[PDB]
Amino acid sequence: LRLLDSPQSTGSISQYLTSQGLTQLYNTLMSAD
Amino acid sequence: KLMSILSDSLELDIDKRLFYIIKDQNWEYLSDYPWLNQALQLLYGSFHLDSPIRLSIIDFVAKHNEFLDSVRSLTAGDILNPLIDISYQSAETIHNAWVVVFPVAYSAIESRYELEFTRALVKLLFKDYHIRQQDARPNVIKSLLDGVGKCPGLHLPPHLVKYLGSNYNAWYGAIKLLEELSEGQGIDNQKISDANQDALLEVYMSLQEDDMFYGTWRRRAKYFETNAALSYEQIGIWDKALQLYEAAQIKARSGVFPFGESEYSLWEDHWIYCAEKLQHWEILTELAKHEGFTDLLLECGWRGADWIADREPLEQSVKTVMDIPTPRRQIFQTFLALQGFSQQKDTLQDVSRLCDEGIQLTLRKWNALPQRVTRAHIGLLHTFQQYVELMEASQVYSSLVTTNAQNLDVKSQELKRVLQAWRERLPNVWDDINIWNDLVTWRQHVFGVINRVYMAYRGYHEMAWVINRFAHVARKHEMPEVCINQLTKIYTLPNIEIQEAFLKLREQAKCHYQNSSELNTGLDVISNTNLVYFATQQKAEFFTLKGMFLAKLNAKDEANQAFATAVQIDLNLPKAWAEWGFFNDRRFKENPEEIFHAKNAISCYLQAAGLGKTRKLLCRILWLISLDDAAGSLAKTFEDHHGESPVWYWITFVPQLLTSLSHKEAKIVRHILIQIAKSYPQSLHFQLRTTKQPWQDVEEIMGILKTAYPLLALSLESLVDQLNQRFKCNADEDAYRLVIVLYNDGVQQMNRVANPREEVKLPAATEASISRFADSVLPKNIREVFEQDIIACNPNLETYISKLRKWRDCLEEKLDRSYGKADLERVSLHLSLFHHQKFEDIEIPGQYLLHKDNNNHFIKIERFLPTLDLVRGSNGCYKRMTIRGNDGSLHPFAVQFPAARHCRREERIFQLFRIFDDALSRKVQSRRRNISLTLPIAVPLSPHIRILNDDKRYTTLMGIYEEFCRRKGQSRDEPFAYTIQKLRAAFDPRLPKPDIVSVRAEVLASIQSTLVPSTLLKDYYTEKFSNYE
Amino acid sequence: APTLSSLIRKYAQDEVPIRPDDPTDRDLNFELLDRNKTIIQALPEIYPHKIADSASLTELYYLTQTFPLAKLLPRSHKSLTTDAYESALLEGKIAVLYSRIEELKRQRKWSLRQPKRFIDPFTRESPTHWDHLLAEMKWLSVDIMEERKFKAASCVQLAQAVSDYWTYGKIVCIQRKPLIFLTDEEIKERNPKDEIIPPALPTYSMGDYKRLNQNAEPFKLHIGLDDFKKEDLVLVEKLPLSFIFDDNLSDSKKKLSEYEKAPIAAISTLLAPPEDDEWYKIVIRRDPASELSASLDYQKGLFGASSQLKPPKPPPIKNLELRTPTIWLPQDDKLLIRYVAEYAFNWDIISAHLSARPARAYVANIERRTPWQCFERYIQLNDKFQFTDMRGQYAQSAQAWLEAAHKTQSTTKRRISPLGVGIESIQRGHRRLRWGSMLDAMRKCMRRRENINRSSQVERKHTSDDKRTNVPTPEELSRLKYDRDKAI
Amino acid sequence: SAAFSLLTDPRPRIHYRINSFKYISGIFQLFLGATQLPDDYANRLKESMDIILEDTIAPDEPLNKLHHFPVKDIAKYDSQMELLVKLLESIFYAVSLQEVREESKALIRGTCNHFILLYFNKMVINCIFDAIIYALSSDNSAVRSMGLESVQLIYDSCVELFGNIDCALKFAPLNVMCSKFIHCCFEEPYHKKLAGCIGLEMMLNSLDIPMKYFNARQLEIIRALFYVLRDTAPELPCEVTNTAKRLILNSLKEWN
Amino acid sequence: STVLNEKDEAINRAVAEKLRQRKESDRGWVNLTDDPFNPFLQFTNPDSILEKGHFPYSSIAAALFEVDQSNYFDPEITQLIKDKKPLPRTLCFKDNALTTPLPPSIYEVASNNKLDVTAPICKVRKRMGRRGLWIDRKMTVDEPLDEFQGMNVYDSVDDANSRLRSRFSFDRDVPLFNPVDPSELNQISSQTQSIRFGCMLLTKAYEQVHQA
Repeated sequence: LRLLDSPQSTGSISQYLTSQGLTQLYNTLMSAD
Repeated sequence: KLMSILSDSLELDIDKRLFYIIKDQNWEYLSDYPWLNQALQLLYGSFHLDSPIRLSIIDFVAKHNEFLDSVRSLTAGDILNPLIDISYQSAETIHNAWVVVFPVAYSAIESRYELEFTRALVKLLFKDYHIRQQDARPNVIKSLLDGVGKCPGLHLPPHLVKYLGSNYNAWYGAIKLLEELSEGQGIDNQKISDANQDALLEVYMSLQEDDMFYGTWRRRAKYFETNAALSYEQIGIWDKALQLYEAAQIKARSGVFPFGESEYSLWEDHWIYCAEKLQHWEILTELAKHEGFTDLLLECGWRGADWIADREPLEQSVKTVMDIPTPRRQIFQTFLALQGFSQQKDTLQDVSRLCDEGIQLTLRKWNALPQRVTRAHIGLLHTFQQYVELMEASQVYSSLVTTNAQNLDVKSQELKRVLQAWRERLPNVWDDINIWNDLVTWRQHVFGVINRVYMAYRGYHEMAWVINRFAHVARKHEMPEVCINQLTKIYTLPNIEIQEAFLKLREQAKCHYQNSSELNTGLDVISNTNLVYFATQQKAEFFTLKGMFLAKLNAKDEANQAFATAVQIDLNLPKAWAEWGFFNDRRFKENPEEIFHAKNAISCYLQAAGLGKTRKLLCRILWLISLDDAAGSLAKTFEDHHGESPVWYWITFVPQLLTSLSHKEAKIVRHILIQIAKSYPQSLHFQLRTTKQPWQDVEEIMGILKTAYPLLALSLESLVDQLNQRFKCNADEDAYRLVIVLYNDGVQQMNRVANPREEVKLPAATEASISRFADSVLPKNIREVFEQDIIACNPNLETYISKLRKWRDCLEEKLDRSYGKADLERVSLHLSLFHHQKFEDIEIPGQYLLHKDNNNHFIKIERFLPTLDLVRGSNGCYKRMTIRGNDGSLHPFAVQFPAARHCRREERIFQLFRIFDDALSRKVQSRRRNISLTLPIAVPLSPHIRILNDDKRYTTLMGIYEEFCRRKGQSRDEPFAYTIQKLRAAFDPRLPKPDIVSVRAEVLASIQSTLVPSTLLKDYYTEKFSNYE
Repeated sequence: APTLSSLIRKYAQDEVPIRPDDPTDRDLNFELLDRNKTIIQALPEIYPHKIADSASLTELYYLTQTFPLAKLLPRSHKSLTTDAYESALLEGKIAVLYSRIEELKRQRKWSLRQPKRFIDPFTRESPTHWDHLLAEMKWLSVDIMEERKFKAASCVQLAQAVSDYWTYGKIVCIQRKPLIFLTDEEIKERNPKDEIIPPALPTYSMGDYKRLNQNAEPFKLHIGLDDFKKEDLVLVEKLPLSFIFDDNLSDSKKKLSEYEKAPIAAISTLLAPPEDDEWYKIVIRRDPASELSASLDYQKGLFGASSQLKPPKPPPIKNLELRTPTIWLPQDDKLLIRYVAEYAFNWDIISAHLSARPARAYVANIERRTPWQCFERYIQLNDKFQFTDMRGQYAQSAQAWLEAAHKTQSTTKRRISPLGVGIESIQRGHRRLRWGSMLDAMRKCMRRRENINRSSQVERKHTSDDKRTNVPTPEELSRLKYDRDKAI
Repeated sequence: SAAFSLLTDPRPRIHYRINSFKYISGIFQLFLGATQLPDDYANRLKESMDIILEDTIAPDEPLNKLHHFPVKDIAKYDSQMELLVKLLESIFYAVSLQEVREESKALIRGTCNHFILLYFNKMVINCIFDAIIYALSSDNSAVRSMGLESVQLIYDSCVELFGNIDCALKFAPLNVMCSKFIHCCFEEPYHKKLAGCIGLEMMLNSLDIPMKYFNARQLEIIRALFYVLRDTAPELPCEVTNTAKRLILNSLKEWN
Repeated sequence: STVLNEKDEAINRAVAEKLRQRKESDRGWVNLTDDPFNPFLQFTNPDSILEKGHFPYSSIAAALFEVDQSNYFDPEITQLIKDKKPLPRTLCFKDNALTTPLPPSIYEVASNNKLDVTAPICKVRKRMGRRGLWIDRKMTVDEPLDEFQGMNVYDSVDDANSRLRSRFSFDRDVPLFNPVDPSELNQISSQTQSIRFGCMLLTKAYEQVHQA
């Protein structure tokens, strides 16, 4: 199980892959303070 | 005296002496002289002196018995004391003796004291006086780790083993110690297993054995993204690996799945790695500036900003990172010194001193690495080239300082000499592109300085040349459009010559033609976008590319027009001819036989034949002439084609051509066969003899080959006739072959029968075969078994199989009774006398089957060795000669008298896979790992005799099984008996049938558990290979 | 060399079975080791001396069925092996066995599951006269059987002694003692010793026993010395007497039939409760204290007694003042302390351990850990450092370097010595805050790739066509090439 | 491995060379002590010579299958044989040392007698000859003298055991040694040719006149000597050519 | 680290379901399925199998583990078997003195590692009797047994051997092998029974695997 099992994931990265999505993510995470 | 005192003072027990050595002795002299000799003497002090040493006419008998009594009573002193006294001269004896002795002494330690011994050994290894033992090759630490690895149950800390293996040239011992604990551990041992895997990955990365490195991560890693990215990176494509790492990092930082720092460090570092390999230097500049790194020098100066300007930040960075110096940093510092010498700020002596220090550093780094040449040494070899060419550049600068005013032609000769020497010194295509880019950019720096000093043209034409070569190498790596685009943009150098600028523009236009934009626009932009300027070859290539792009779609007429234009641009260019031929062949394949475009296709193939790697065209020519032509129009086109055919490249396609000679293409192939006969006789002679009104032509070429080169024909036919006549099988060999065939048939009938094989009777064919074997074979155990089998009209399959197995065993014992070794002179006088009586040179048979291009450097036979070895094989006994070569290298050869009826098909498959091997050993990704299909070399001497390269030490897996059974004592047919009995007992008529697959699987599981253990090959090769390297 | 049929016949001839109570080459190899490491254990024959670990099959079924492997195997992304399929088939067998067990239990045909049986309250309380009579029963009956066997053994031993005397000669006779004859006046006025514990013979009685089934010698039928070499005396005296009529007047009590203790009715062969013949087996075991780790014991030679650390300076760098501080996290401080305490002050090994990075890692300037950095951090964190206390080569050079660094720190406000910061104030170069700059690089990479994609796209959207008039066949071109070749 | 090099090399002190020879001799004696002959050598040997006089010893051993004695690790057996040959080669070379000479001589005579006895026992149902050829091949005079004395003792022991020259040569390793010398006359290396030629010279001169056997083998001897004459290139030293010419022109006159 | 929570909640669910099963079954019934040691089996230990990989699998190889002397235990004894509590009437002797009672050793039927308990050296009771104390014995290991014109019946050695073999075949010190195996009750050989049981189990396992 340790070798063959991978944690699940959700397909929320479709919008983030675009450069504008990365700009938005960078702005949100930088200003998380 | 000193050793006697120190030994008899201590306790006689070996375990106490071992504890005293490991824990008590301080080894005051800091191991300048390997103290393992003293430790070995102390350990040997425990040995007894009573001579347990064992392995695992009347007057004459009395004297011999007295001598034998003298031989016995050989005490351990007579062996150990010489060993003690000889270990002083050489350290290899000390190392071997310690490796032999240490596990036995360790075994005496009871389990109660094991932890104390491990702690004492760790403390001994941790002491710092060993740092002066780095240079000795059989040093103490290597022997200690080897002995520790030999004795099971002792587990050292992982990072300690990594450090000792890395810094003391004990790499493979460290690998063994890390791999023993990496696998086969309990669930509670996950932490130590993870640490051991981490250490093993450190070692694997250090040795640059990146394949096992990537394998170990892909096995250990948990996330799917890491696995996919690592596999895509290992294959060689980098952009998709970059994208996968991008997705993995974004997913991890968005909290979509759990965030683990482990493998997140891997994602970060490997993203940086793939970014720098893909030549994203400008992007990495700001990252290096913001985070702080050591690649700031790598990207900012070595590939970005100029060193002659803004020197102070680069000097500060180098001084900051100069701590724990490594080669590459020394190249950076030396380059700073040299560029300063360009401005006359620094003298040449300073540069020479820096290069000397760097050379010493690289020699030390090389000495650290293991003795055998691995992939790791490639970087050090590149660094050696870097230093040598740096010295050449320093001499160039010294000469260039005295520009001699307008007398540039005075030093231009030396400048051209050095530049032409540089132009023929490049890394191979399969080297990593990082090395290529490093070298190219450094030479860009040097050429830029030469341009600066030089401000009937004297300019930087080497700039464009190295850029074009780098672009070609990037194309061979199948790297994405970014790198080739950057190279093409740099090709259009600012303030370049008009011709160089035009050539760069033409190259950019060709690259755009390779892109979809120019292809979509058409031939006006693909091949006519100002690309044609004093370069007819470039215009022809662009037109050919446009034609290929048109032929990709359904634009047949446009493709034909483009190919015609390309051919008319330059008729001598072969690539356009080949592309036109391939397009015509595609048309012939797509359209039916109603259109005979093969008339043009074969003509353009023949005129493109003039060119290496032309074998594709010849194969297509043979295929095209093999198909239908009622009027033989393609035959006339082949005959009327006045273009010269390459006789040498038809050598490989001799068997297919000879086979086709019988068909309607005889008038076509006869001329080429005659041409290949006179020019290269020996390659055709063997095949033409083997193949022997179809046969009348064979006699015609035989007569032609006899008329010219008569001595060669005489010598070859004499050699073949002597090999055929003098080498023959005995009646015992024939009986053994018949028994083997009968046993194979019986085993197949018994095992493959759908019935439960409960003593199922055999047909009359088995009885007839048994009677024939009994009649033909000489009276022996095999003959008796065959007669007994023939006695029963319808015997059970089990009884017949048992009788055949007994007969085969008896025949095998009889064959193996005779000694394998023999002499060549007695069996055949002529072969041993061949080299004296040979008239002219002969190359070793089978050399022409290879894919070389010239006949100049073939190995020629010197003399048959007098030692003829007889070897028992699967089919039967075969004779093994040993032909010596002109260069002095042996070429063992095996002779197969029975041969087979299907040898032609085997030879054809061999040819095909040799072609695949030739194509496979040129591609960058395949060659980087040294991949080869290692086919044998087999040439048919006569219709019944073939010889194949059979070097010694080829032991078949069946041989491994035989050795295992022989050592254990089990009979060879034990699993077969187990399977047949279990299958017979499973099918009980009392209740209905079971599932055949299930019972077969359970029988196989039982066989694996009891009869043949899973760890068979591993144990065999562990006892076969002692040293872990 | 046996024939093939001989092998197929042999495997059908069953196999000689090895009983559980039988030396199987997996033992203590007798008392080869020290007596102080061996312990004698006396267990009743009913109970087992050795037990194998196991977990209830229901637990195994639930743990395997919470996530079966047959779902994972088709979805694998890593190389398989026979062992994985072995495990999958084994868990499938677990599942099918449990399913069949449950199906049998549902049909109320499972022997292991039975209703609880009623118990009479009166019987279990007090012992009646008949039960005491049955205790005396069992005891005298075992006594009579063993007495008959012992008497037969002793009588046949006496007969064998007589036969041996009548053959080897008066040698086996007693050595005799002088005869004390008394006078007429005297008549005028007128093992073999000590609580003997005679054993009894095994049970073969009479017919088989003249063949004398003996280990190597006649058995011990009388042991009255009672010492038992002083080793087995406690074994003899502390074994419970078996089949005792009266339990030393301890209450009343009552011994019931063994089939009455069990609520199960023993309806199956497997459900047979123990025979309870009241026997004790004797087994020797390795002492658990012996397996415990113990301090090393040995004898010193000429020297080595109290041979006896010191922190020598690692090689310092050339005197400079352009370095950058190396920030140490609290976890790094703990690791450094633990290693320095454990790693025997070998600064190279500590620097190697802290700077172990498994995937082509570029070391940040702040995070780099060379041996000199580890030494500086240890000196800073110790706070008990003394300059003159240090001993070893490189002492003076490192002392001078430290003095120069301290003077530079005093004169110039810039920090050269490493400094520690808590996890709250993570600085620029740390691994925790790489993601900002990295994401900046990621965004620029996306920008470059989109520039390559969008720019290529519009240029790709073009079209044009040309006339194919006067197309020339290649044959005319071959003739032209041949004419050119003839010209040249 | 280092013992061989140290024994060959004269640069190290003689003490280490003596110790290396002692180690080599100890290993060789350890190997020799394994294949022990039956204790009752006299009566069994007499019965064996009676059986071989009956001339039916060889066919009796094989069963219906020719091979009846199983063996294990044939590659290990070959490696052991090679190691034994190399150890005996080192033993021969050790005779050159003055301190070693006496014990090396005693050991070599003892192993010669043991090898002839072992060959006799096997024939009732080797590798000494290769070391003999090496010793005859050596340039050092003492090694050549040792080899010549060793072959002389081979013949002397053979004639002592069988009792006469005519009876010995029939069932002796003399024929096998002859075949080995003739075969090594065909070998490629020069020094092996020299060893074979000198061995044939002594066998045809010093041996006690077995003229009929050499008359039978004259054709093979002539062919082998012509081959050794042909193969040796003129650029090499001509001692083998002169020896072969002398042997041819004397032997061809002798028994014809 | 959420996998640790997943694993611990899986254990919690398993133990909760075991508890509910035992509470629903034990009320009015005696269920021995959950108890691992209650139907105690003294398995044989053949040495033929050597590789020892996945011992439960390889039904033919596992068939060598013939069960001998099956037994049932009091629930308190089974409870003492669980955990490391010593048996009720254990007597441990060391240096001629009583020490704390020792728990049974734990051995792996698969692993061939050395164990710390040997075979029973001897069997003995201590019984008072009318003469005095006695120490009865049986042999720990069984003997190989049977170690020893028309013919007249008295001279017939075979008939006398038959008498002395039948008369001493049911009250031996150690009983015969008499394994409790289903082979005899199925009227078929043990080999065929084991092979077909393994076949059925493997077929059902494969169909279960192919189900999902």
